[PDB]
Amino acid sequence: MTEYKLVVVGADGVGKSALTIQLIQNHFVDEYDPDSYRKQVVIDGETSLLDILDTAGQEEYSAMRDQYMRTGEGFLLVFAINNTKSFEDIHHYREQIKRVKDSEDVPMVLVGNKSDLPSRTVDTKQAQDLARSYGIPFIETSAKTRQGVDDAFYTLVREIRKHKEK
Amino acid sequence: GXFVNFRNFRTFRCG
Ligand SMILES: Nc1nc2c(ncn2[C@@H]2O[C@H](COP(=O)(O)OP(=O)(O)NP(=O)(O)O)[C@@H](O)[C@H]2O)c(=O)[nH]1
Ligand SMILES: [Mg+2]
Repeated sequence: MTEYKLVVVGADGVGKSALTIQLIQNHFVDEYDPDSYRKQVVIDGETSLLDILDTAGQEEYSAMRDQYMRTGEGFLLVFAINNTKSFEDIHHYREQIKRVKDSEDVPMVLVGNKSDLPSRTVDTKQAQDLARSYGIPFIETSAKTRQGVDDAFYTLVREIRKHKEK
Repeated sequence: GXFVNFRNFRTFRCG
């Protein structure tokens, strides 16, 4: 079994928790409910453990959680496609990942969540342009319908494998 | 906004 330490980041309310809980517990939280989650899965023939750290902008101090962050192997950079501010804020998160990891080359996937919503304000081309500037994949997801959810996390696993031997 | 430190993703408001 190969373990992948994945960290989900992004601005308030973009669906970080909803994506993680959909992936791991197969449940969509329509409540706004402001942890760590694990699931064993087979990815490209490899028995894999997805070890997900679900972050937030308001959390109680925890030295161990800071240790979890620094050892994260790949990051999902989440914005919501109906939240232009969350898209604008991606650049802050990308820079902060590099600080937390003390590294210029960290596996990352850009995720545009809430793709089920018709009130879109971030065009796919905008998000593609941003991802291209960063040299990372862009994937649209809906934690609600599950569209793209496995693809986003499995793409991050594949980005980690491109970066380092697992 | 920004981040309060360089260890995690806790934010601060610039407003
Ligand atoms: N329609 C729709 N709503 C979603 C989706 N993902 C999350 N939501 C909704 O958006 C709200 C915030 O979701 P949540 O997972 O708590 O986001 P978060 O990024 O973890 N918030 P926080 O930064 O406070 O931890 C909730 O009402 C949730 O149901 C999605 O794909 N589609
Ligand atoms: Mg959350």
